[PDB]
Amino acid sequence: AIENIYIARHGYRSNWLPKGPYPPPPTGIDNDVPLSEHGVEQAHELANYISKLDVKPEMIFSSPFYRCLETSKPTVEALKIPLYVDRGVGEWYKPDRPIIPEPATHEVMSKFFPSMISPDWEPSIIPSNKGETEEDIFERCHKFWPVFIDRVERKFPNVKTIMIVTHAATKSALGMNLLKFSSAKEPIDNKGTFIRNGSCAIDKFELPFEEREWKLTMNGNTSFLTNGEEMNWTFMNAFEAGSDADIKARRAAE
Repeated sequence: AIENIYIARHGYRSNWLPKGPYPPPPTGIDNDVPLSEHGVEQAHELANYISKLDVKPEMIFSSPFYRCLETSKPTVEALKIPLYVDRGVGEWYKPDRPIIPEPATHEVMSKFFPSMISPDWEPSIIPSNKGETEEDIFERCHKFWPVFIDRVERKFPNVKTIMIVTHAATKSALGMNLLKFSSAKEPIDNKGTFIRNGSCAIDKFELPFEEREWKLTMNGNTSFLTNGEEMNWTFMNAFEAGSDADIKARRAAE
């Protein structure tokens, strides 16, 4: 039944501000930062773009992290579709990270997005609370797809098109798994073309799941954003995406 899958990254994070002021994570959870004002604007531009599509998403599955729910919100409001949280598309944290964050529960997070998140959706898979090597997150996403698609197609037989709102690392690991590559540290062709993971960038893939084949018809589209592509990242980068280290490197050199 599923034949269209969009995958977008959350918008501009508040810890990307050159000098702040930096808000605390609303949930108190480490790394659970909100969008900056600019990120919210991106999120609205994403919604407007999606609302003009011929084939719109019929449901959203978002990471449990605040920034993804916040990026999802304006699209949910534009399209009035259901949104579920699946921890299986949550953020990537390396094993040696000092803190390995664990996202808020439905009860906590819903206080922040009242009535936006449909309950009764268990995790398709739970990212290790001890972190993941590059290899680990890739395998996590590989295991994710069959469990996820089976649950969706079974519970929602008539849904053809869905959207996932997630993080740069999870987005490209997910996409490269759909395309059946053995890792995310490699191009998808001969030109050395990588999946593009700008903030609020959005991929589209077009069609027994495991046997199915997909084509990437949209690669990290950001043409609908006023300021285009910002903070692109791949697994070839050394830092966690959107981390303070990642952004410091960029500004030091620009």
